[PDB]
Amino acid sequence: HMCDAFVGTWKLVSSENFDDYMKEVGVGFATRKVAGMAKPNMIISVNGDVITIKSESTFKNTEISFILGQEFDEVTADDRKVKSTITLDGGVLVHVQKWDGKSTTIKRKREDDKLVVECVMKGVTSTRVYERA
Ligand SMILES: O=C1c2ccc(O)cc2O[C@@H]1C1CCCCC1
Repeated sequence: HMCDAFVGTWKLVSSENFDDYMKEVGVGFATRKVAGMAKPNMIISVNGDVITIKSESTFKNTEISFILGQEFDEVTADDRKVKSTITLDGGVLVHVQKWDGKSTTIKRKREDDKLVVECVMKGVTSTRVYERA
């Protein structure tokens, strides 16, 4: 019953500061514009110890599967090749991505009926709110 409150299908309903977050990450202009326009659905499932997170939008469809605490290699939607580790910290899913001596963290947390995503790169934070589909 690891991650029960995260499991399901979630749809983006608001975003703040995402363009600036993507700039900080190094995403180029055209990708920022199309990715920032996206209205992704986040689909989270669990089977045993394996968690799967799918993101589907008109921009890109991606899928990761992982075990908490166990690093994996990821190609991100913006085509970075990163080494990722996802853990549960005090009920928050914490996703750290490392590449080229850089690091960014994506936190997913349940707050009321929402799933709130906080993306942090250095001093720039973007907050994205998802609701159940
Ligand atoms: O993994 C990510 C993620 C997941 C959910 C969300 O709402 C925002 C997110 O931003 C990142 C990256 C997406 C693709 C573009 C670069 C940033």
